[PDB]
Amino acid sequence: GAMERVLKVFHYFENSSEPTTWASIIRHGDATDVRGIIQKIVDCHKVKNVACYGLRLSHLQSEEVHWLHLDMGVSNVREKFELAHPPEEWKYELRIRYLPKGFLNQFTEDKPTLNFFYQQVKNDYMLEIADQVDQEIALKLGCLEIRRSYGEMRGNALEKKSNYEVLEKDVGLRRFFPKSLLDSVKAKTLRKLIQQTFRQFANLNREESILKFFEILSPVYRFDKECFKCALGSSWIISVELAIGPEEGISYLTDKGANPTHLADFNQVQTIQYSNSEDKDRKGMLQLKIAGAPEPLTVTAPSLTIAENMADLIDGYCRLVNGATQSFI
Amino acid sequence: DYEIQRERIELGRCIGEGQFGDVHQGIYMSPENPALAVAIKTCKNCTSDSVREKFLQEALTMRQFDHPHIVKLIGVITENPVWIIMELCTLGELRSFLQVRKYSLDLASLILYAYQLSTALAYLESKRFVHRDIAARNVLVSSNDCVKLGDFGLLPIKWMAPESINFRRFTSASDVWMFGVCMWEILMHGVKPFQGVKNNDVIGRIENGERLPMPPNCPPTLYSLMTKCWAYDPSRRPRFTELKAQLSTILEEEKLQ
Ligand SMILES: CN[C@@H]1C[C@H]2O[C@@](C)([C@@H]1OC)n1c3ccccc3c3c4c(c5c6c(n2c5c31)CCCC6)C(=O)NC4
Repeated sequence: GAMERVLKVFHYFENSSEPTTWASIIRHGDATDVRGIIQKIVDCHKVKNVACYGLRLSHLQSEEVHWLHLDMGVSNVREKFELAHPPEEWKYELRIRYLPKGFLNQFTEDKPTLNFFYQQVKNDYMLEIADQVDQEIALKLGCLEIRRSYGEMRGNALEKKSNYEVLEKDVGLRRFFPKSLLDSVKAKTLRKLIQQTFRQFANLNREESILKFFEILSPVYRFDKECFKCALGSSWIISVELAIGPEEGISYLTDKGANPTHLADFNQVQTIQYSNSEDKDRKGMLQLKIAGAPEPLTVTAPSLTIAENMADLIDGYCRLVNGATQSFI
Repeated sequence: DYEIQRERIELGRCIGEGQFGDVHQGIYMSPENPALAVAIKTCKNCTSDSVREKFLQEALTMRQFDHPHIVKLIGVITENPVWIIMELCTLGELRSFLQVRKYSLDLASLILYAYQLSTALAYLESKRFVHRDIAARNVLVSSNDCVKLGDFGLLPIKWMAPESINFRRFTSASDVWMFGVCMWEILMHGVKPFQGVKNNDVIGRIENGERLPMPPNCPPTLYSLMTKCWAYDPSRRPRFTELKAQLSTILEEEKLQ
């Protein structure tokens, strides 16, 4: 390596400041690769479920996402993407990606991870679906974040004017609610609405807020799996939507929402390979060898990147469901 | 430049515990004139860029302040182990000062400290700086007739404004809240607010309109002044600048026999 420079690693560990600037500054003195990065950050917050974390590197003016292999070096990852577009244009982001066979009730015994998964999922929701979600769902969730964030106030503190005033004037309600929720109705009505729908969640501790936050979020937001338009077969090729998740392993969708067809679980995987598909075109092959089955499970993805992502994903789950630190690619 | 050569500092006895590292008393051979008596703040986790970055900040903010009742920053030794050299308040912590001298200190002196404290705090608001922990235990005594505010680094539930407990907001107005408790501690001769009261109850009591009693022998105008600092609604509390002038006539009143 040449420079040598900073690398700001944006994370979802709560730091009582501003969730946009939650990041670890990881200087030259650590580590040498990616499995390095993660281990430094997770250990600061004494994480149990280390298997579940991954590093995402995305350009902040495009939607394409790059999951970084565990062993791929620090400098040579930087020196394949970063060095083409002025370095201050990439977002390094630590994320939970590989979920256990019952994540909520497991993250429970691991405070640091539960808050992390909460924050991450909360941020997706606030960034993607909060504005065209059913508005009282938006109400229930924001109140729940208030209830969580300020664990020390009695459940009827917002009843007092000066307390609501603190949330409205100083911290800003946009921190809990989507722009549309606040602009839709009069401010005095907004005040009454918040206090009232708060009444049902007034009594809950931090965990219970989080759990009910998920409970209320799950029937309207996908966060328990990832889905991929792709193809299957090594000669005859069929378009399918792939669901990859803890509760149905690797499955396909048709479409939707018929009981998804389970293909393979994560313990049944042996190897993972990916190519530039040649043939030709910049598409990506993916090939899974599965215990018992003779011919491998081929997957044709629209781009190389998508396969490199699908790989990381099954790669991540194979590691977790086994007990391995060595990848399966 | 506030940089000091370690040769010119003799480290002495230890005098406090912060949460970066111990506070020491020492000697500083300036060529200014003779051997100055300093307090030396030290750091335990010097072997890390992050801790140092912040530890040094304390010194770097303190630079911006120059005031008769805020401990001066004399300088910094920026090499491991990092030290912040500042002036020694020889007569020590206010609580211990008052306790020892319960029956030898007049009301006027007590009101004097409160006032000096408020010049400090008014000074700081004029600089937009929020203390976050005004309390007797953070006040050092330089002389009989002179106290100074110390710190300045980033839970004291019994001292905190409701909004600091509820929503973790710290402002000038929360400062004024803590200053009130502080005057109370002074006027009670370093006796802690809510002794025998669990933190979690204290929060409820205050929530219910309850306040600290009027300390015996405290003069009513002043206790009236403290109660204003404990308005629940932050906007109803006086600014430090008005406390200052209030405390001034209150003192001149007591002094004027
Ligand atoms: C009971 N409170 C402690 C008393 C002690 O040590 C602390 C940790 C605390 O004083 C604010 N301390 C500081 C903490 C952070 C920045 C500056 C100081 C500080 C300072 C002093 C000091 C003293 C004592 N303590 C001092 C100081 C006790 C004995 C007399 C002097 C001091 O004299 N100048 C800065």
